Amino acid sequence: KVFERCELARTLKRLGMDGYRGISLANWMCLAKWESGYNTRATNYNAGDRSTDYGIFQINSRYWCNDGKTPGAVNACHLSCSALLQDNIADDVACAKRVVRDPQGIRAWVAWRNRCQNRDVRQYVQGCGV
Repeated sequence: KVFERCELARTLKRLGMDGYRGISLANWMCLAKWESGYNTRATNYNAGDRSTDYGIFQINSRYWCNDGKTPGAVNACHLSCSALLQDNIADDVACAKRVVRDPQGIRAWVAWRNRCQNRDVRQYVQGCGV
C-alpha cells in the first residue's frame, strides 16, 4: 500500500510515535518519505553486504528481522521480514520503536541524517490535523 501524507501522519500518531524516545512525529514522517516514499511493500537489496531493507521504514535484515538469507544476522524485533511487507504498519511501528531504543536512536538510518536532521521538517505534517 502507498500511504497518502496526512493519512500516514494520523496513523503514526495513533500508533504512539509522536515523541517516542524523543522523536517527533514530523521526523518519523521525513524518515518514511525518504526511505520508502510511504510504500509498505518496498524492499531494497544491498549487494554490498547481502542484507535487505523491508517496508515503510526500510528495516534491515542484518539486525532487526529474520529473512533466512542474510549472513550473520540477528532478529532483534522477533519478526519474519515478511511481516514488514503487509499493508498494515503495526509490525513496522513496533520494530521501529525497538530500533531507536538502541543508543544511536533515529541516527541508525543514514537517510535521516542526510535528509531530515537539522532541517525544518514541519512540512511533513502540515495541515494533517495531528
